[PDB]
Amino acid sequence: TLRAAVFDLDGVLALPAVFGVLGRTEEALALPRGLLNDAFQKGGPEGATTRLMKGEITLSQWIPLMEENCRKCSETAKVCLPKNFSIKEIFDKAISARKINRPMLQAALMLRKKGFTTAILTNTWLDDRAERDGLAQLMCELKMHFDFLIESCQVGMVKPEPQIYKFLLDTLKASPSEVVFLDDIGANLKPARDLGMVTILVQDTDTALKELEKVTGIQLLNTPAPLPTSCNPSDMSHGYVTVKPRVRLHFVELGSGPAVCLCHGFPESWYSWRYQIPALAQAGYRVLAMDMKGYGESSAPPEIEEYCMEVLCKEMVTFLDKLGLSQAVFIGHDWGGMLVWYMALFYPERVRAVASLNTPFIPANPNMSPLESIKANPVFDYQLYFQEPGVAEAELEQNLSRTFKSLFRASDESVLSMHKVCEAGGLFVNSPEEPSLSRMVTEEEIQFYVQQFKKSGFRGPLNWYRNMERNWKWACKSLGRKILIPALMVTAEKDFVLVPQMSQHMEDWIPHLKRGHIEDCGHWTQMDKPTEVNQILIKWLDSDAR
Amino acid sequence: TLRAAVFDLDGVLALPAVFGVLGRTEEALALPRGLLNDAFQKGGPEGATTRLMKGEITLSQWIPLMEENCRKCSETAKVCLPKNFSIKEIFDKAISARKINRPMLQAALMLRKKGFTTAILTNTWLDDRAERDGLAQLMCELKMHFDFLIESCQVGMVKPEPQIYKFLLDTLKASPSEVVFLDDIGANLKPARDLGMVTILVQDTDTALKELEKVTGIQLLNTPAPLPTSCNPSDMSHGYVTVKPRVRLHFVELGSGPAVCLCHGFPESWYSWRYQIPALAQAGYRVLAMDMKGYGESSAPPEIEEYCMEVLCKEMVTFLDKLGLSQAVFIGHDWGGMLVWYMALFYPERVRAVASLNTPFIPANPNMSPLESIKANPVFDYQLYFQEPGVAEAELEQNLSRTFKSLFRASDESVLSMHKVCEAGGLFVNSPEEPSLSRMVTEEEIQFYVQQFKKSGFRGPLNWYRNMERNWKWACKSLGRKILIPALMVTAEKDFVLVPQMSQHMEDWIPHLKRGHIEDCGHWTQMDKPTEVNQILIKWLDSDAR
Ligand SMILES: CCCCc1nc2[nH]nc(N)c2c2c1CSC(C)(C)C2
Ligand SMILES: CCCCc1nc2[nH]nc(N)c2c2c1CSC(C)(C)C2
Repeated sequence: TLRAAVFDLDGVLALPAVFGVLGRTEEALALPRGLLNDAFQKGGPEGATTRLMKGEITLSQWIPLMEENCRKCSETAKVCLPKNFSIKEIFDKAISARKINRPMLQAALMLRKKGFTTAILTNTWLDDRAERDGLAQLMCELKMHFDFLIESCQVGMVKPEPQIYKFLLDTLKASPSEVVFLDDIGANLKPARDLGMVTILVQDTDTALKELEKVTGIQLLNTPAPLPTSCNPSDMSHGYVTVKPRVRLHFVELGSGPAVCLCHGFPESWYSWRYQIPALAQAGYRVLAMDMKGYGESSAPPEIEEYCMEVLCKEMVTFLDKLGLSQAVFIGHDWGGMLVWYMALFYPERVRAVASLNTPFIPANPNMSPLESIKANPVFDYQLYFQEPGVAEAELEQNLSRTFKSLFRASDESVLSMHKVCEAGGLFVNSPEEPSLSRMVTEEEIQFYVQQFKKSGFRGPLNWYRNMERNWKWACKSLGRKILIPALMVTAEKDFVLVPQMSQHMEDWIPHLKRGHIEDCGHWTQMDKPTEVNQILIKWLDSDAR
Repeated sequence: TLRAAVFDLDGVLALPAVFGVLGRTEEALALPRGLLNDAFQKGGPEGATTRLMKGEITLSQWIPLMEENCRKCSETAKVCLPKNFSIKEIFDKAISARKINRPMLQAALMLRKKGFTTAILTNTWLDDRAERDGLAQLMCELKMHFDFLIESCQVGMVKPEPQIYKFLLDTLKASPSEVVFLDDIGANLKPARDLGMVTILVQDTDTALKELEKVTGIQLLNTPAPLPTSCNPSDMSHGYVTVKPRVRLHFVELGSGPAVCLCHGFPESWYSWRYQIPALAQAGYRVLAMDMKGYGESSAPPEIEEYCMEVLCKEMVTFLDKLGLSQAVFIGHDWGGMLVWYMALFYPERVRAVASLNTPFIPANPNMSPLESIKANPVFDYQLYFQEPGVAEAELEQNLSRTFKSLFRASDESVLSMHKVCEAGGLFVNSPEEPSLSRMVTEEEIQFYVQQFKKSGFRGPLNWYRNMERNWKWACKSLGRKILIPALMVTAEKDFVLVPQMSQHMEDWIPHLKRGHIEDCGHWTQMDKPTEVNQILIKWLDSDAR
């Protein structure tokens, strides 16, 4: 009974295989067959290539010894190498052309999901080329999905020597019979066979995957589209910045490139962005996923005025100052989406680009009390229930598990009756005591919000809705302005409070505005449609954020 | 008696003044005098420029209303504007040409050092230009040095209206008589005068500074060269990453751009890099100043083998993995410098560039026990005193204040007799009980190391010297390799253990090696010669790190 799957890198998890480049090079240059491919394996175990694969030497030291072996090989064949034949150029292009074999990674992912221990075992080199970063990036993207990465150059052993196989088994803490082993090279596959490991010769991925599901009994081919990579909180870099004597802001940080600040809504977490964080970092961005003031590991002062937009925006500017960031692209959802529009209106020099999910930009009406405006919309009745301090806190803090289970549900799992809320006496009055688990979330993810909300509760989060007058007065100062920085508005078809039609007049104030629209998406956008959220944001970030 | 100094931005802290660009534009285009300069002040308090300065409108909304005012002004003068006259182009270039007036900032710095409250009061706009980042960067660099930044567009008030002056005084919490006020515009200076504030009309900086020192009684002109900006720990972004179940690594993070990982030596802190952190971030780098394993807020496991180079390097790779960083330039000093060379030898794909202060790269001798090699050098005797667990801990942990005061001193403040150390019975045996304060450090900075070392002590730090055999064996595997990635070796003339001549054969293993040499510099390089350390590193980073 199998419990481990092992994959080769070249020709297995990564395609096209770098090896197959000496063959294509011979064919393109009209050189004798296997001329380059054997100058490559010149001297077998004592040759330049074996020393490279054991980590005796680096790739840069290796380039000229391979060139030498290419000279000698041409001599014997009686042929001549071009004019500006370059081993370095051949290898740079081949390493650069090699991409992840996505269906192979998906199968490894699925096996690890179904309890398997997964590992990459590869014959590789110590890359010191000026362009080594491209490969380093690929190895970082691949490795995160596996329990182990065994590189020949780092262990001083090499396939097909049998000690690397015994090394592999020892690191797996398993007998050869509990192990599937995939390799595109028959000779490297043989010692694993000889030990009794289940082996697959990988030519085409499809056939290799049919063999893999046959042997594991796990469906890997024709599988439904998987969810994007999520975040495990204990594996993240956690950041803390004091913005004022009593306020510290917590954030999760991943990737390099332009700073992208993620601003969650009510009553959320940095964790509401779990499906966006690895995707945005992978797309070449430095992700800063905030725990907004009043939430998680961020400070939660009791005062109502501490949560008015003016102070929240000012603390976000200090946050950038303290981090030494002249700018960040601000991406908000719900209350975060509202903050994000104000950051663009009051601090455009600090915002590279602005994006909102569900929350539209609507200028304040100077001829109407914000309380009158909230009363004019029946779906906004919950906002009035939130006004009186302690009331919503008592209902929301009574059973945290029930709270998040009742809130965090897709548009087809409706448990709430957002109508006549203060009259009904609360949000969960017609709601079950033990709500079923939504398909959007696991029980584990619910317990994370439960644990996060145990520190400060709902007072600070609810205080975000308790500054309607202060926010209105402050917003009225921006009524002559327009948003002329790059901006994205993403609507969710099934958000029944922040309806897509609420965003219809936005180009009157944001003429260069770009849009996104998600169908069959409720209020909890990020976890409802993670795949399309990422697709819309990455595409917008690459076109308008730089 | 003065206690506050207030500075205008344009023409005072920043030069050349943006205003003086309409004048230069008229002169270059042979247009009638003050034609542009008055199209600029068209409508006075009710005009387009006043609305811009109050934050009623943004700079992008303003561009076309100024162009209009330029049309009307030409009409009356009977002249014609060029062909492709551009207000946007004129302003982009002028904002971009404007740099910090360094002597003015130095005087503000000195005044704040001598107990003054400093502030910037400026008539500015809400910048939403595609190129707004350049100015945002300048404002971030300037503002950090002041107690307050009062921007007209953010307060809705404007100079010369007297409410901004009363606003300024209220924010300062001081009477007009305790305030110096510098402005290049006589009309903006007048209401401050009228209130009884001490005022300076700033034409040339030199005359303005002579007036400023006359009025404050503080020397600001012909002052010795100041030290670089340091770090206040409570104002930094603090980062935490779990690299393995029991090891978490702490780091300080500042700036944006390519990742630069700073690796301190023995017995130091992330804080040993205090003078480099703001400078490197200012030079366009994302600084990650580590608390190395066994130090400060990082985990300090008791085990000796937890501090061998192999594991320390492996944890640094995991650190990059968890942060989503494919690479970082690694800059080390002392033990950090040693780690930095090994990261380059074992993980060149993860190191953008490698730099060491004082610590040379010397290949391991396979024909000699590392203990025999340490014995061959009399100055390395302290390393043998460090071998026996508990001994050096007892002496180093007895009085922390005495420890750091005795260690952290320049080459001309010698208190230690590094000779026959285990024979003498310790490091501080001939050292005073109450050492004088070195000129390199303040008492406050000493108390920071004292507080940091109270958590874990010297066991983990000393364990770095207790893996000589393990490190040697591991290093012997890299003997066939060469360092072919960009590298910098910085020698300190007066380091009497890590002598400059120890680095003499480095090009045999690092052929493309670049060098730096600091004269009159002891072992504590970063705090001994901060100005030249920064100059050497920035220049090397810009030429070789990208
Ligand atoms: C039918 C269930 C829809 C859920 C839903 N939609 C929304 N859209 N915009 C909103 N602020 C909002 C909210 C909820 C849940 S109650 C609360 C979290 C307070 C806000
Ligand atoms: C004369 C005082 C010189 C100070 C000095 N120089 C050095 N150079 N290289 C070194 N590891 C080192 C050390 C010291 C102080 S003792 C200790 C911190 C253990 C190491």
